[PDB]
Amino acid sequence: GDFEEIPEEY
Amino acid sequence: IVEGSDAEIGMSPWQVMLFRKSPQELLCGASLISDRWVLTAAHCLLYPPWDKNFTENDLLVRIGKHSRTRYERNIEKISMLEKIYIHPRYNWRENLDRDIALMKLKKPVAFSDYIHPVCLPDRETAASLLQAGYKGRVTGWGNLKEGQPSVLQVVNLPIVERPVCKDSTRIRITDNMFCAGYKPDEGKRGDACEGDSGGPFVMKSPFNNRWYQMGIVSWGEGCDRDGKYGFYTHVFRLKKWIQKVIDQFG
Amino acid sequence: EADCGLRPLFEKKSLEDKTERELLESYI
Ligand code: NA
Ligand code: NA
Repeated sequence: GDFEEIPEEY
Repeated sequence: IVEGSDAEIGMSPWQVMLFRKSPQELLCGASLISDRWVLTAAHCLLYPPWDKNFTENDLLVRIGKHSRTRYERNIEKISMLEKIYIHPRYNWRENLDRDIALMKLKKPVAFSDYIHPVCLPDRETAASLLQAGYKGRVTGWGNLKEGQPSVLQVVNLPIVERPVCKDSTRIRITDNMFCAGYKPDEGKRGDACEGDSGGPFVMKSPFNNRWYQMGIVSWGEGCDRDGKYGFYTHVFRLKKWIQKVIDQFG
Repeated sequence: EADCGLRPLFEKKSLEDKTERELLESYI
């Protein structure tokens, strides 16, 4: 939530 | 980590972040011990009183990180879990005895300037270094006070005599645990805290100048309280189980 | 792994981090 989104690949 | 400092870049290249897929959040710390094995605390993965029981598919491992929240393009690597292994005598009912788990990655991770495994101690290094007064280092993205940091935090803490450890708590402490921290009189302070869980307590051997993981962040009562100490899983004591897991399922 | 515990940006370049000496000094 506070976190930058990681690549959907992951 | 409370009363710690921002890590230097590449100062803890074995530091691992255990990350929940949904909702995307930090779950725990952890550590890289080979290109395919990550060490953590069992309570990070299994803790029935709080309805915690994560399966492989719920989690990702993020390695080579510095920033807590940012996605570190070209630096961090994000890995999937093949299988989780929890100590079969992990005591979540009473005192977190044998608080240790292994995670095998789906694919080997690529070592880099930011990603590198830590050593696990042999008996002689353990005997030489796990002494009252000898300092270790603890690292984590956990809370800053009993509220989160922007980058990986670091704190150096002295190992504490077993009698003082025992006399600080009502909990039953075992040979599979050790405690670290300053005493009220020593003046200085610092501690691990929630979110620092499963992260490594490391020491730099003066014999061969390599870093060894002597403990795992396990538990405490509050964080950085006077008269209280952080408790760590004794890695060398559970070494046999570790080797076995990696030999069998290697 | 055989190279375990040696950090690329410190030990392998013979650089010291800012507080590792505090650990050494405690190994009494
Ligand atoms: Na006691
Ligand atoms: Na304390």
